[PDB]
Amino acid sequence: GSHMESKSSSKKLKENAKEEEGGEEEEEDEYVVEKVLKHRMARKGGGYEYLLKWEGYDDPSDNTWSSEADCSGCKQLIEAYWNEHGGRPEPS
Repeated sequence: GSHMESKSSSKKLKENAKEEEGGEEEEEDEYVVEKVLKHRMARKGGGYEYLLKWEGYDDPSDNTWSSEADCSGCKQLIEAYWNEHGGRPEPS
């Protein structure tokens, strides 16, 4: 009888990796807010909401909805949308 422990010789792995180094320039080609698409009130009772219309691209009512916070960035748009409607400015 033989009480041999194990019958293994050795164990070696590959672990081979190869990578290069580069870096090309990619044009941002980002979009910009052209004007408001639609207006919607916050059912939660927060503030006002307005959709952002991409210049050149006309999306449906499922466009991007921006919070009142965006008003500080696209104020001209928020007011413009109202001006086009024919509504007077807030009470003084």
